[PDB]
Amino acid sequence: GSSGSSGPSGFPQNLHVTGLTTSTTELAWDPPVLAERNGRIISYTVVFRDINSQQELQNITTDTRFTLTGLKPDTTYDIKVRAWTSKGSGPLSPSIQSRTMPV
Repeated sequence: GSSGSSGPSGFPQNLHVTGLTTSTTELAWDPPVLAERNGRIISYTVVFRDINSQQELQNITTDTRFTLTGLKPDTTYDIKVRAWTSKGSGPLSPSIQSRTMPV
C-alpha cells in the first residue's frame, strides 16, 4: 500500500567500480534523475553476490558509492544498488557483475 510503504520507482545510474580489488571491490554511482524520483533520497543499498555461488550479501551507506569486501579474486560478483526514501525501498539497479582483480 501507499501508506504502508511507497518507496521510489526509479534506480540510480553510472553504477560501476572505480577501483576493484582481489578481495575488495570499490564502487561509484549517481543519484536518480529528477524525473524518476517519488520524493527524496536518504541512503542506498549495495547488494553484492557471486553469480557463481548462492551467497547473497548487501550493504548500506549514505553515499552514492561503496566498497565491497571479503570477496574471491578473479570471480564475477553481481553487485547492484537501490535508492531509499523516507517511505521505504524501491527498485533494484542492474547488477554489473564486477569480477574482482586477478590476484
